[PDB]
Amino acid sequence: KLIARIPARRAAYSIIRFVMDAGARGCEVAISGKLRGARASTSKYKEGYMVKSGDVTKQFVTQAVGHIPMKQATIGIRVLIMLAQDPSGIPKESQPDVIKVHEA
Amino acid sequence: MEGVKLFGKYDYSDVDFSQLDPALVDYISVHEKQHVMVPHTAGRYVHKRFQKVSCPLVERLCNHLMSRGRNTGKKLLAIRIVEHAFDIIALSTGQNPIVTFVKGVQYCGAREDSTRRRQACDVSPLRRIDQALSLITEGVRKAAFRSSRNIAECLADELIAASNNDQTSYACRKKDELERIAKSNR
Amino acid sequence: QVKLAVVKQVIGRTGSRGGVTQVRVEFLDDSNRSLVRNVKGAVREGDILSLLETEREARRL
Amino acid sequence: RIRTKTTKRAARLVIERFYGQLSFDFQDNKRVCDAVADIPSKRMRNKIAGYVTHLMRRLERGPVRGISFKLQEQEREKRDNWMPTTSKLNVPKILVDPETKEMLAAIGLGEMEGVEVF
RNA sequence: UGCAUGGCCGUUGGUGGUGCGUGGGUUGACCUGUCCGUUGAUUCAGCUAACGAGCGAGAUUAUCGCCAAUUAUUUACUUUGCCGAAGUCCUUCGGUUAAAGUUCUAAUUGGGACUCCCUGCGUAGCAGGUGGAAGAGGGUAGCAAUAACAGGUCCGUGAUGCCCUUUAGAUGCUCUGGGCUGCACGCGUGCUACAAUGUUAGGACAAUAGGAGCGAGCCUGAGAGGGUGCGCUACUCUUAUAAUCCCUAACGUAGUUGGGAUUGACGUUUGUAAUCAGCGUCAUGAACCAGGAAUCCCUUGUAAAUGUGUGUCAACAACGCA
Repeated sequence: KLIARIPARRAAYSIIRFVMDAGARGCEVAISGKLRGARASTSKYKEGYMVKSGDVTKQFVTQAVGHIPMKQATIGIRVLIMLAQDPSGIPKESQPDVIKVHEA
Repeated sequence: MEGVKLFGKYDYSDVDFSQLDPALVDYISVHEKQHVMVPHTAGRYVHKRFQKVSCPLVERLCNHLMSRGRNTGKKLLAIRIVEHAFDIIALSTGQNPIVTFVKGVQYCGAREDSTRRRQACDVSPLRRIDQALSLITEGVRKAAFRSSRNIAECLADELIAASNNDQTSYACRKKDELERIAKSNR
Repeated sequence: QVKLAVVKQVIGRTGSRGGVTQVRVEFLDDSNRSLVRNVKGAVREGDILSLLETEREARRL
Repeated sequence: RIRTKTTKRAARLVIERFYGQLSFDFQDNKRVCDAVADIPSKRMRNKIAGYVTHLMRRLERGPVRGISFKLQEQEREKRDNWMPTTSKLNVPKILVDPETKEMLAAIGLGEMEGVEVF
């Protein structure tokens, strides 16, 4: 998208809607660098919820960093996507935060 | 557990703690549990505040006499020196060492001190027998540094005069400065 | 000449740098009375303190 | 060594449902909270069971705030429902102050048969 | 050109913080939610125009400590039995596909500790104690929110915009040689000492790493070194009988057998090269007698001493990481 001159709002909320509707607990999108002004300035677009700490980051959080070269300057693209655990799908075990009590 | 004697020589049957005085004796740590064949031990004494009392007193000296910066560690060195004091003490006078030792630990550590005017506070019995063993052993190494004389002897010279209350001693001289400063400031 | 107190109760701590305790004491001389004195080191209740001067209480609390 | 909001809010929800199980002893209740609730780790259940025990020896006593365990809900309903024989509102003379008698004149209901003053 | 930028990292600050949905307050910036005790902690407790969801904290991951199941007679050991050597009537060594194992050794699955227990203090919790391998986050690490610093890096990059260089007598690349090691002087991190709680001489237990380079044993030479190259693709073979400490002597308070800088020569290894590299040998034998005003680090297997590996490496550690 961002090669073909879409606004960064519309480019993120394309994919951040597409991630969540497909099936995921949260996602974050960062578009770091130089649009508009001489100074670079950071966009961050987030929905859902997004776990940042511990071991449990490594199991659940998918992420991917990159960059776009342009006429003007080098932007950085960066998309973190958190998953739901399946019952033996394709993670297995739930988070160490949560517990579930049985019904009587 | 019938003989029960220090270095395999001296005994704790003597030492008359009740006889020595009132107070002071308690933090002394010579009461049965403290007695051991060798003053070396696996200490666990710095865990919670007052556990330093429950260790033996002769060990507590051997730790003080572990300085400075070269003699750190090497306790196994220090318990030779304190042995070779306690031969020189015993075989000169004929008293056994532990009696004349604990009398030295009484009369060194000054009652009172300048808490930073400056005001003259009193002391705990714990902090007396601490600053007994410092001001003995401070004087020993300060004397023994450069002196052409073995430190086992220079311990034994300090340690006899501490019992008899003489101003030969680096201990019992230095209290009468520190106690008089507390009397002056007040 | 060299009198002997004993600590009834530790009220708290004092000094600018928190260096010193102070304590209610009942005289071991047995004359009787209670003196509120600032001790230096660390004190377990029931400890005995030798005082060069029995007179003057510390200041305030 | 404080118990966090997750292990408290579990341990109250355990005693909600399963007060029919459990005891004052820890080593029993530890083994209960495996079966009652799927928990990831070992350390979690020791701290859950540790508060479940704590609340039991509070419960051997007046009723704890913010917790309801089904036996007391049944017991409150019986303790609620019944109401003692007699109104308990009849003296039946009924004492009344001097000014409050003069009120019961002004309404138009003196000679009530309920007594006056002192 | 880091004052055009990407990423990565340090820092403010690893402190306890940060801000959404609906509701209420205010013309509005904005506030409330996010407020009398407790905790390392916006940790819990409870107040209450707020109620409810988050993220960080916690949980989790890794290891160290204690357990007993599961395996192991050619990668660890032990006991007993055999055959040796000495002792020479029962003690100690070395060997063994030889029978039984698992206390040491190796590493997977689980158990274990929760303020549960008792006593004081104030429900949340706190202090002490018993037991216990371990007791108050069991110890130590790892991971670590939002919001920013024109802090750092275009000398890490096929991460990069623009500027200029390609006039090749190049700012491309490469060969020989020299620099970054040049010294009237000022500061930072370190090392070795000033000795006798020592040095000198002789005698007597580790762990973690790495290795198709490590390099076995036996010869050669005072020494460094040199030759021959057995085992190992490693719990098997190897670097590899560590050093403070300990025990017998020598010295004797002196700039002294303390101290080992600076210089002269000979004997060598690594390398295309020793001119500024390291090792050895004999000589040379300095400043320093504990350091002014100032300042740094540290609470338990910690400080301090004491060595050993590893990173860089043909050769060279006073340095970093263990």
